[PDB]
Amino acid sequence: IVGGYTCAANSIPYQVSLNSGSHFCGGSLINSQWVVSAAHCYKSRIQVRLGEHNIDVLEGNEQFINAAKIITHPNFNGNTLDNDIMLIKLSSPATLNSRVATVSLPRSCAAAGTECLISGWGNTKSSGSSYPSLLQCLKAPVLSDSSCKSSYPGQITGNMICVGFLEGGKDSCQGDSGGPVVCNGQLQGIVSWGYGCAQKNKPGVYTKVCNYVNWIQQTIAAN
Amino acid sequence: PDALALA
Ligand SMILES: [Ca+2]
Repeated sequence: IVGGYTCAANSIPYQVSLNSGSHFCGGSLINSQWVVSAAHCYKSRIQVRLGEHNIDVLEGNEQFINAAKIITHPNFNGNTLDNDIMLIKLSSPATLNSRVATVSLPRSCAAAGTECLISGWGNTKSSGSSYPSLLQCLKAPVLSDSSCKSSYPGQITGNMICVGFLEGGKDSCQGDSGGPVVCNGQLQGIVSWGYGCAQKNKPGVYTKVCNYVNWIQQTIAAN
Repeated sequence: PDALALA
């Protein structure tokens, strides 16, 4: 996250870290047994780390559970990043408490201008690399279709929304991928792609979760 | 660090 702030410890209880020797992507807990992330974060073996704040130190509230099943969307397109969504089933249920909780799925898509909260442990520098140990937060609005499509001509599908600032300086970056965008208590976006990070006129592009509730539900019921 | 595999 570029141009964010350090989140209060355990103030984003649905945030998870996907680990394969080290942190590589974020995710969101939507059920005690299921985590939603981005398909381009796919890896064969994944350990899901809940209850994290400082990923470099054991604090005592963590629950590390390995992924039992990893299901990428059947229509994910690696070229366009359409349908950039993946579901991970935990080998054992997470225990829900003050530090580990689920985030609601959207009841409807969000209005333009809706204030959201984005979080992750991705790169924090606009020039160079710097991965934080402490979870970062960023408040950003959902941009209209117009501003989103004018920013990326012919590259925005109906399964994508832009969230951020056209002036740059504030955005999600590498390492935040798969992470949550929560607006009014509902998971509206998944960190997906963009042209770089925090560049002017190039806001982050996110998977539009409100189109996938049926797929999520059907998949969880089937597995 | 802490918790293991299998799987
Ligand atoms: Ca920790």
